Amino acid sequence: VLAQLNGDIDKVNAAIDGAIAGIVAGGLLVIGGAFVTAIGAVASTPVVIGGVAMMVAGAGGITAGAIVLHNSLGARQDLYQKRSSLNSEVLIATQIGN
Amino acid sequence: VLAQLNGDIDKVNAAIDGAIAGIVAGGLLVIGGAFVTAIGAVADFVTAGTSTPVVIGGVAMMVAGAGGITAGAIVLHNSLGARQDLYQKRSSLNSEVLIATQIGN
Amino acid sequence: ASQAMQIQTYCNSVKQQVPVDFSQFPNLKDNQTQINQGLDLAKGHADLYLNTIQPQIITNISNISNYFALQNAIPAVLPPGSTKAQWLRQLSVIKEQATEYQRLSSDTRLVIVNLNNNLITDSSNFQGIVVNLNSKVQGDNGVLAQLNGDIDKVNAAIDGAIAGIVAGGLLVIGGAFVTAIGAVADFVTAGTSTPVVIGGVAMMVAGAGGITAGAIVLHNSLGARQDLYQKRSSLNSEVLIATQIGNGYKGLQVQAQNAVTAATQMSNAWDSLTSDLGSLITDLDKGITSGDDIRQLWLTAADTTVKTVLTDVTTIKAQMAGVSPL
Amino acid sequence: GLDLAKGHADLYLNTIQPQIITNISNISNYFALQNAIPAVLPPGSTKAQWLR
Amino acid sequence: GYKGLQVQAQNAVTAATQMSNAWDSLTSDLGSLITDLDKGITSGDDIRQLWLTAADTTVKTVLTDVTTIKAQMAGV
Amino acid sequence: GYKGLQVQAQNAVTAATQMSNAWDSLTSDLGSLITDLDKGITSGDDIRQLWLTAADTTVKTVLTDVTTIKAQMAGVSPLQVPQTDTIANFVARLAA
Repeated sequence: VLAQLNGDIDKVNAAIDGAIAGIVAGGLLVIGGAFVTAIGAVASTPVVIGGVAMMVAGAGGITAGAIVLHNSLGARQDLYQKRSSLNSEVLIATQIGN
Repeated sequence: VLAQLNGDIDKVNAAIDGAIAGIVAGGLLVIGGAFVTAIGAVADFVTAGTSTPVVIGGVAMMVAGAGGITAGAIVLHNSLGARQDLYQKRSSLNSEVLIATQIGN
Repeated sequence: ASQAMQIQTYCNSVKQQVPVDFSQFPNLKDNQTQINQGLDLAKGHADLYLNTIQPQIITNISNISNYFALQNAIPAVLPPGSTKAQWLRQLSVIKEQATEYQRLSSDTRLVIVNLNNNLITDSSNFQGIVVNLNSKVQGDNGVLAQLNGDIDKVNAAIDGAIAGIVAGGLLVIGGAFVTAIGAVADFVTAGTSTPVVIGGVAMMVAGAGGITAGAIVLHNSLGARQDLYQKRSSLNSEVLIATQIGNGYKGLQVQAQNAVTAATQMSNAWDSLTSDLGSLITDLDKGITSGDDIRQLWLTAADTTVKTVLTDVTTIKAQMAGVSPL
Repeated sequence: GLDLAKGHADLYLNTIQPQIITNISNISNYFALQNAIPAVLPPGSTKAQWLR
Repeated sequence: GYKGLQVQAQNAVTAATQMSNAWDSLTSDLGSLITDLDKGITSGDDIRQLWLTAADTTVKTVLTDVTTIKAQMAGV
Repeated sequence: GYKGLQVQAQNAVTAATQMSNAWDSLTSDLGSLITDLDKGITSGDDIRQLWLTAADTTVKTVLTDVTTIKAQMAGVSPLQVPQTDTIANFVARLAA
């Protein structure tokens, strides 16, 4: 079971990674849209419209990423703890066994 | 207590991993954005003022990216310290719990 | 190696240790206080064994040993010379010698109580010093392992930036050239080679673009990585030095455990002497206050018991023999 | 809890162990007395003083 | 190296102190013996045995320990 | 090689320090014989005998000191063969 869990934990680290990328992608789109907006506020408004579309999307990915992250961290911590429990069980049975 | 500490380590490490991600993606957008900006600025004195949409999107990238590099630094200075606090606190706790069990044994 | 050489060995080892300075390692502020406090205490305990306790035990056994080396027998039948009034005085003397020698033994054992407790506290202090250091070390390896992955991920950014700079120069050298063909063809026949000049400069501007940007990004990516592996080689130092110090204190705790066993074994030897003298005192008492065959029975036993005292005395003397080497 | 444990350990080491070593001393003395009888009671000795 | 050598020096003070004191205990005991003798608490004949028992036991340890120490220091 | 040489030098130093100690004992004990012989000479009868008797004991101690030094200083050291490196091992130590 331990060796299988180790792959499982590896596998799930992709979700945590993916959600971090998401958030930063989000954050980037906001820095960008924020800049494109102040731009349009000079000149005329067609671009300001993109700007907010960009910041809205940005925040979407941050809000979605954040939820995807909470979940994926939780499902991982459940695996860690199951693992550490076995690890401790192998350790005890081995010591007692010897 | 153990799950709370484990959860904060998860958060502090996710915060740092994303800080890095910013620095990485950031630099890409900077470089990316400079290629795009050059292409637009030249296709701007070719097409009289047609392609200002792309010069803008180019500069916007570099700005994003740069903010992504500048942010990922703030966060990597204000996290490295807090991560060593949390691990030391966690190892402390494991040790002390074991000592409690040993006393019982 | 005798029981006293065991304890000496610990004493000479502990006395030579040096207070640790962890001032370059804020994570270890507390491990420093605990160590230097533990050590100062152990140093006092070690001095007192060498200055006081060992001398007292040895002195005490010397007195006891001198007396019973002479009085190595109990006259259990009235001896050819004496009368009965002065037989019963001879015996009453010895009874009182051994009553006095009994309390001294008991008071030697109570000193050994203090010594056992002193070694045990030291052994304990060192157990805890080792445990806390291991905590800290285990903490740090958690971090080191995260710092590692963290460094690998930044090496991406640096590789990217280098890739960007090299693609930059290539775009410039190649762009320059295409611009030169385009530009020289328009000069000979204006108009004909317009998308070439245009593409040439696109590439040229883009290139110096990537070069300038790439180098910025590289300067930051190197800075960021350098902070990371200097934080990393501080932990490696912190681990190494917590480990050396720690393995020193594992050693000191084993030297002190050994001494505990030795001092316990002294406790045991003195307990027997005390108890064997008890029997002597009993045998002489009943001996004195009894009649005929009865008197003799007790006094024979007392004699048998004196040989046992002598046994016990050689035991302690073996225990306190010697001057441990370096 | 620990302090009360070390209290129990201390009672063993400083009250019971010495009582056990004392018991052994008492074995030594008891056999000193047992082996002393033939010494005090030569061959032509009576049941009465064997009993005494 | 510097710290360890101040610690080594400190040890040398503590042991010098204990040795100075040992000489003191000797000179004082020898003085009491002199007083006592001078006021008839004991006789040279008393002293004579106490000094004879000493040499065969307690002094033979000091004298033993001397050639043991000279040995250690000489590597023999 | 220079590691092995510094070890040999550190043993040499220990042996030379231990020489120093034994010569210091001979020195100090002879100071004691001198002290006894003097006080004995300039003294008379029972006190003479006292000093002189110690002097005797000391002279016994002095021979100890001498037999100890003589022990440090006897012997001719045998040849030491350091097994050194061959070609097949050196060519092999490059390949790794």
